[PDB]
Amino acid sequence: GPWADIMQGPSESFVDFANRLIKAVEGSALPPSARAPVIIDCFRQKSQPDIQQLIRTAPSTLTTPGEIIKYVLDRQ
Repeated sequence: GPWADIMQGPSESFVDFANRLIKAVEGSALPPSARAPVIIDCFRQKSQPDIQQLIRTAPSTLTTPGEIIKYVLDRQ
């Protein structure tokens, strides 16, 4: 899938990567209920190492892409 190769550049902001990623997922053939967990997983696995390490500190109660986005942005 198109979204599957998207990775955050070492010079790219997290929110720019998130926006690209989400656009690719929304435009893909994934069914609607698969989008959010795919997005979350890509945030966790495909962001820059420092961001991956920040995301993994988030409480398990943060479950939506929007919650992770704000978690990351609010800590920059």
